[PDB]
Amino acid sequence: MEQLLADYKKGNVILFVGAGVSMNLGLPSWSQLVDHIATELGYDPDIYRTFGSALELAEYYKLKKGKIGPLRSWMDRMWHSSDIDINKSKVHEYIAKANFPIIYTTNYDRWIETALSNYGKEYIKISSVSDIAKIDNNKTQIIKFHGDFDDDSSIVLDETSYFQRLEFETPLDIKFRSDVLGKSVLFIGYSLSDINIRLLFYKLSKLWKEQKLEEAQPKSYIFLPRPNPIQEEILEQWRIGMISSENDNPGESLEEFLKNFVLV
Amino acid sequence: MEQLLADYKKGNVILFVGAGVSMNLGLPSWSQLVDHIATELGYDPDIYRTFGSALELAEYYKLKKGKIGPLRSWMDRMWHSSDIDINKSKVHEYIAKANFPIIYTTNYDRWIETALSNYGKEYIKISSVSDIAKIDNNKTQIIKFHGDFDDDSSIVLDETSYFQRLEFETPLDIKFRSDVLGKSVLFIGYSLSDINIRLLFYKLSKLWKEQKLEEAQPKSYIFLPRPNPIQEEILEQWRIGMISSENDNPGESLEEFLKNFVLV
Amino acid sequence: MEQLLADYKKGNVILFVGAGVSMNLGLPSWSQLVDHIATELGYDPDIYRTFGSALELAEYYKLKKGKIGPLRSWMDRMWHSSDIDINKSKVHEYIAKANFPIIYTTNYDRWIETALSNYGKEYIKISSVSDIAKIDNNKTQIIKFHGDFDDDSSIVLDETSYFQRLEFETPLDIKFRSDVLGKSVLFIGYSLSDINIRLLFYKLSKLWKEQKLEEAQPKSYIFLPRPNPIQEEILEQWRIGMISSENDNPGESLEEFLKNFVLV
Amino acid sequence: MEQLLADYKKGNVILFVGAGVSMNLGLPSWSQLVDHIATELGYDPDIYRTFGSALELAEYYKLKKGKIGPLRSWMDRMWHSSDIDINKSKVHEYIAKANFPIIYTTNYDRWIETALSNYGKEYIKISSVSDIAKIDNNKTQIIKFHGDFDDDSSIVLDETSYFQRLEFETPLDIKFRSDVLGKSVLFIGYSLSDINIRLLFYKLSKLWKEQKLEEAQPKSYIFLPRPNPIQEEILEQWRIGMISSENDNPGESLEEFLKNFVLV
Amino acid sequence: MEQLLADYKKGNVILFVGAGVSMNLGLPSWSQLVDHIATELGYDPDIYRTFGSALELAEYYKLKKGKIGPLRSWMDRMWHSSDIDINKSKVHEYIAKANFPIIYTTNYDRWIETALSNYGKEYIKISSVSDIAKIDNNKTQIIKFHGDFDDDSSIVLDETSYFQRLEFETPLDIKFRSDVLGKSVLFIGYSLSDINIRLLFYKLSKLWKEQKLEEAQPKSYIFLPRPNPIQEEILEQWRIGMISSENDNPGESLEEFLKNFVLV
Amino acid sequence: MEQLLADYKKGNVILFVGAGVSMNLGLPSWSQLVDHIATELGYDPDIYRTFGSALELAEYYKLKKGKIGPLRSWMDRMWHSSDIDINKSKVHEYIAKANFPIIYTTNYDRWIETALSNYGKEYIKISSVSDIAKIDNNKTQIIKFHGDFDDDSSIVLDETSYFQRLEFETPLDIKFRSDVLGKSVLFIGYSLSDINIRLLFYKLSKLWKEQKLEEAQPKSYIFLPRPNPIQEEILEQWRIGMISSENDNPGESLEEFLKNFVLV
Amino acid sequence: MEQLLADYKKGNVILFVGAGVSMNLGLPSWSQLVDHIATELGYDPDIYRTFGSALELAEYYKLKKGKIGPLRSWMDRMWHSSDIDINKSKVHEYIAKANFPIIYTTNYDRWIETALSNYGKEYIKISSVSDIAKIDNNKTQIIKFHGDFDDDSSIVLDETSYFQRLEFETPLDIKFRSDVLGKSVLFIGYSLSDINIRLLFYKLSKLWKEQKLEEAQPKSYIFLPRPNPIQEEILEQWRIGMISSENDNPGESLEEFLKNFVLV
Repeated sequence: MEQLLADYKKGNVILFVGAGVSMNLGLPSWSQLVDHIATELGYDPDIYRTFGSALELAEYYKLKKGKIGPLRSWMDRMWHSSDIDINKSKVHEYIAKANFPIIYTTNYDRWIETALSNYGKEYIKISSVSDIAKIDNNKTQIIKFHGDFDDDSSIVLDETSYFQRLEFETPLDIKFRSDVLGKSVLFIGYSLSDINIRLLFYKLSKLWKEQKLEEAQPKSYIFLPRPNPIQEEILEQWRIGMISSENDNPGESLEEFLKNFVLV
Repeated sequence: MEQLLADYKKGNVILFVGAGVSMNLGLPSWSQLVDHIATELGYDPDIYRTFGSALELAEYYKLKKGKIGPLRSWMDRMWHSSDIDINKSKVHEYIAKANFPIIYTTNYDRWIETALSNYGKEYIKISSVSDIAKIDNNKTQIIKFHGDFDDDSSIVLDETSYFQRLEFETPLDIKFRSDVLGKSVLFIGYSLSDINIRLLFYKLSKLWKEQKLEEAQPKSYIFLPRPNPIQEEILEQWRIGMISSENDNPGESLEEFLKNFVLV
Repeated sequence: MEQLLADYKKGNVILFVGAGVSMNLGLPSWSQLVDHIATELGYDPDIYRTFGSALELAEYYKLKKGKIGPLRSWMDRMWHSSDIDINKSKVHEYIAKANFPIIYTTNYDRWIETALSNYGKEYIKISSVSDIAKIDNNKTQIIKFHGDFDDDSSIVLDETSYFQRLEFETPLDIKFRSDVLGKSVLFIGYSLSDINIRLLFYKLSKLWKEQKLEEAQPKSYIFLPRPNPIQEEILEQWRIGMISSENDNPGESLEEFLKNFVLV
Repeated sequence: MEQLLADYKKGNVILFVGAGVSMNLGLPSWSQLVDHIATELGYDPDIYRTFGSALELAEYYKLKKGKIGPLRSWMDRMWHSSDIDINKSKVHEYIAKANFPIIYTTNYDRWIETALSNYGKEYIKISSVSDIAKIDNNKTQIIKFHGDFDDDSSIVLDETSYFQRLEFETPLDIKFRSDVLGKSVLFIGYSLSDINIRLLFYKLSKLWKEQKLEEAQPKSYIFLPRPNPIQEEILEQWRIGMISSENDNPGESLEEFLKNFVLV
Repeated sequence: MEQLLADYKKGNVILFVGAGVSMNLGLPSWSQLVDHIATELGYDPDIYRTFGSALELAEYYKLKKGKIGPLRSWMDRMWHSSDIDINKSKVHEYIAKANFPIIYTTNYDRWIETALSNYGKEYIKISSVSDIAKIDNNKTQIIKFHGDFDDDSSIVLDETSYFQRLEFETPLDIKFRSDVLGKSVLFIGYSLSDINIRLLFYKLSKLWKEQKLEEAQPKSYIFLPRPNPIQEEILEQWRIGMISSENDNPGESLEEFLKNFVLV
Repeated sequence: MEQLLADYKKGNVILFVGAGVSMNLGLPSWSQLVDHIATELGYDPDIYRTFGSALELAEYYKLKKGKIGPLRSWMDRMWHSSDIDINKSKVHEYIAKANFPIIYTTNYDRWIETALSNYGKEYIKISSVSDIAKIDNNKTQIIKFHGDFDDDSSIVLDETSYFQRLEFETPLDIKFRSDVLGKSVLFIGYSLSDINIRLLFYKLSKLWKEQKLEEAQPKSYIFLPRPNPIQEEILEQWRIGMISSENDNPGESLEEFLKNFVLV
Repeated sequence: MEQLLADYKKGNVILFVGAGVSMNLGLPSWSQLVDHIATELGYDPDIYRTFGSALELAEYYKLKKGKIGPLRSWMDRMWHSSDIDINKSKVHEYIAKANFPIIYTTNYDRWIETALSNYGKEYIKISSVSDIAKIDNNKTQIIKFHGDFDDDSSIVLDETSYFQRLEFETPLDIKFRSDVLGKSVLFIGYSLSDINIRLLFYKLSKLWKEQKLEEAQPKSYIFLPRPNPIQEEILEQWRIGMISSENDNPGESLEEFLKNFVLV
């Protein structure tokens, strides 16, 4: 809690913005993408929910249509609607105004870069290998961990693609497990039912405990608004700080936790 | 479907028994164990059930009370009660009268071995490395994949060991990865919800792809009690046949599926 | 003799029930256990009754099989048979009826706690660190000094495990050498052919003559069925008194001693 | 932090007070004691101060006088003077109004017991082996860890006695090493320059590390007036918190820390 | 010359016949292979042998030709000449008359199978996936680890192919990694100046170390004709018992070492 | 050749300094180190040179003694003598005057760092995880890939350590595998008769081929003083250019190779 | 000045040189090590000095850095500078010209070994177990008690390493506890404001008391430059004779004290 801020004033905290920071903008949820896949595939909406998880239906779309392209066009049109204003959302305001050097994200949308444009910052938005060559150390790096809408070969929308990225062998993951060296990672917007966060924590835990790294490697931190007595212990097995808030609505909890970083 | 019988008549089929072959046996469910963990941990069992999935609750009954010892002693008493009759189960009788030379099982109990013992089939139980040296090619190998109650250092009964065994490098995993070579695996009793079965299929599909084995290794199979048009193509990506039936009763479908394997 | 009853009547005595108490139950002896280890290892039982003492064969089982567990399951199955009835053993009946604050046991089986629950008493049975946290001053404490079948990491059958227990630094012996302070401890069921009993007496005598506790620590006692002239003086050199009886049959001697210890 | 109050509701926290918890009472310090030994021994204070530390001068009272008894009577005379009022001190009131079942004290005084008896709580005083037979398990066990003013043989004043008590083999030290099992220990009134303090946390960490017991035994805590990142990261290797508030003056810092322990 | 014969009496020894086992037959060396490659490529052989190692020189003729084929045909013709007879080589006789159930080999020639055919034994030679399905239990399995002349794709002659086989993911590599479980490996015909017979040892060292196989899987052994204390002490860290002989000629040394195995 | 200087002008190249870059200084070779190990271990040098490869002997020194400590002290004292000066060597001058932003080295010396400090350039030495947190991106990151003389636990002198570092999982290897993304690697000072600088090439080629990335990541390069068509055509499969000049003496070829990188 | 000269002429005196004999050498003190740690850690040195004593502050730079390597590399370079001449140091000259058979030292520098080499004597310097086998009997043994700059694992700079060395169980302390039997140990260069010369004193005192040694093992002695009757009387309980001097300069007192020892 205090150690996260002590590493933050040294510039040693990597943000890992999830999908839970955009619950106040008004983006379409995952129950709408599956609805659109059901509508344009030929099925019925509420019949195409019992048939699998939230990502293997997108995998079925990718094998029956051959591409994520017509899906990516609809998600780019619907996520980046003109109705959404980012000047009203305090979470992206405090993300942009804070001094975060690297802002790794598993979002597909371009609202973090829009928030950083809206407040004067500059970015080197990374989504593949060729964006790592254009890097610079004067401005921020927002790294689309799960691919941007500027690709069909880099969007991790599938189950096959998800299980491929769970091995951490693609060049966007070697960059992560080398950027993690010597720095803490702050996670915001995950509900701890996301399996990739758990295997990421497990991989960082064996990286720390197999190479006999001491406290020169700071651990990492996570924020979830609901305090859980058992998840603090399970995450502390993986060297993960449990930071929570007593507010009932998660929105002001995330707003205040990011307000803690916004001072300079 | 017929290719499964063509491989089975040649003795080239590995069985992989899941948890769904003992639905009619009256075994205690996955919720009464959480109720017992809650009552032995100091929680009311209606809010301890909402703290996570069953693996990350039986992991909390490993962090404090640092053993799965009393948990094993309770599940060995409750899952092998005197009210369960294995002769009244048609599925275990149909498994016992078949000609599977190697049977894998994820279950911790011993009802498959009891079913073989009550029908004259002489077996060998394999649970660790030391039992592999006691192998014999004239007896059926019951390889307890996720451990059993004859140890507490090998039961996969927590999130940490489950995510460790997802990387197939333990000796039972290597034994499975070499038993799969040149043979097909029949999976019975499995659902599809974030379990290791999909990662197993994906690993075997990678072994098919990068080693360029065209038809030397036959396609392995799964059985589902209800048909799913999504999962048939989803698993056909991973070289998996999805055998289903027309009976709405899930209990009656499995015995009618094993009846084709009984007479050989 | 009368001083032991005087320390009893103020609740300042500790029971230390051992392996020599259950001779009337009909439990398997160690001669059957080494026969089972010989059968499961591949030797001949009569060539395995030699080759070492009674504990290093179970140590060799830990060496070859790699785990206590398969042996632990057999001892749990054979020791707790349905043929053994605790209602017919008068010694366990007299142990359960007589009040005792702490009932330290060397035994692995659960027949003492079964005897206490057969006669209405309640137990807060301790075999690890985490069971000390749930301790209660109104319930009888039966502390398994050598562990029970609810753990394979605490059962002492190895000679290495025995010689590690002989240093008295695991947290099941710090509790004992703090429970000794100010109280006497009564021993029933030992023949003084075990090293740990005499070294425990030597440790308590060192604690008495080294910290100059004088007569503030009560003299503690040990029961035997056959009186010995030499061992009384050797034990009195350790401030340890021997209580014996004139009955040649050990069962009637133990029954009469515990009948003296029941009263109300 | 929050885990300490989580362990409080289960009754798993042992208080361990020191000299710094009694600085607002106004008792004589060690400097006037050194002045007393300089006056009694025929020395002069400004040459007898420089000739060593505080405890070597009590060792040089037990040397060249025959007994620590006159120094104990001096301490009983004006270390328990009539000018000191308990009721005007807030920290002793918050200690006495708390729900601590076991309280350890290295002060040789009775003002903790005076505060407990003044506010209606019942206590038992432990200073040797003979007081452990009077527990009754209903009153707050005030355990004088470093002796008391009613026994000249069990007080810890010298350097020989202090260095002998660093091996943790006395009956009070064995009692502490058994009471720590499964329970957290809260340290108050310590300046973290005390050698016994840092060897005590090293002994508890050695007990935690050698026997491989997990978080079934919780983590101990210590309160400090001023924060220190060096000591926090050093004590984190011993699984110890650094619960502290800045709050300028140290007098109200202990009161503000103890304010969380009254209505619980 | 150890407990290797005790393991061999139970049938838990896997032979790993190398390239130095057949120096008495008179097979062509790698120098004449390099000379033939130089002659067919146009280079002067005295010039060409200094242009790299033998593995890179056999990576050429796969590069600049496109196929192993003509080189495989020349090696099959020259390695199996009529001037080579098994019946005058006692080492292959002792290999054929022993009771090794699995005989791994990195040779390409068929003189091991010819030796077993000349002395009555029957073999189920394995060189790919589809021969693993043909295993008939009570037959010796000569597993060609580095391919043979019955395959142009599965042969291991290159540098790229040899570095592919160092990552143990090919099906024969998994078959070895699962055959090694619970059994010992005896290596005959290596010189330790060649790689992969140290990478096997390191991989088995991590397999027994990380999975904590406390002699569940026994030690493996190697035979060398020239004793060396440095290699014995280094191989002890990989628990490899380096067996040596005092005989000057390696042929009679290996002959006597296998004569120790040919009994019964 | 031309594309190397095309990547150089954008600052997209990485130096990988070898051990053959410093043959003109006059440092002790491995012969003197092996003779010192033989002298310290009691053997003759000429019988110790024939006992194994040059790293197995240091592995034996570490095994027979307790540490690599005195060997590291002797190597620090002998390899950094006052006779060796940077200013009379032109290769280190051309390395210091060039514009390599990241310099990798497998040398244990500091003569690269002494050359960069002598010519007024500023550098940051990286040898573990804790030095990665001091980048500041305005300084030449000299990275000791094979440890340094400022460490006794990360210096790669063994064969166990060498074969462990060949699997590319330590944090320096992860840092290299992320630094290589989108950049070219120049290899100077390697003879291509060593194993690490073939397996690294195969790892980079596997990363290029498996992820199916185009020319966004450029090709790596290597300089040797003598040309080799065999090694050129083998390296071109790994997407590697071979730079060479005839130039007779190997000392001059490196000077006229790094002359092209000076004035940029 | 006492009978230790008669013990010396029989060769029964062991030297135990500390850090106090190098006051006139001009080596950097511990305070400069604190400023170096503060400079290389980021803190202001005047701020950093007040955050604890020197030992925990040297435990930092192992915590938060991972290794003692860079600290050892700085200390070796700064403690062995060319400005220090051992020929002009007279205390080291009288130590070198004396007849001490075994010389223990808690220093890290090699100046005693350089003093022996500059005056004809030969040292067999011991820092770990592997040097104890190197003892060639008729040579002076400079056993470095607190490690050397040769290795980083065994150097004692930490608080945790200091508390490990306080419990005398590492092999160098076993060698000291056997070397002191029947001989006297003469301490020079200590001040008793430090530790280890409390338990090094108490342990031999209680060894002499508890095993009833009377005149078999002689008294052991210590020199201080400042006389103190309190410390002499305290140490005489540990059977120690302090030799003091009336000279004002601390250097000349030790100089004449060893000038006493130079004769034969």
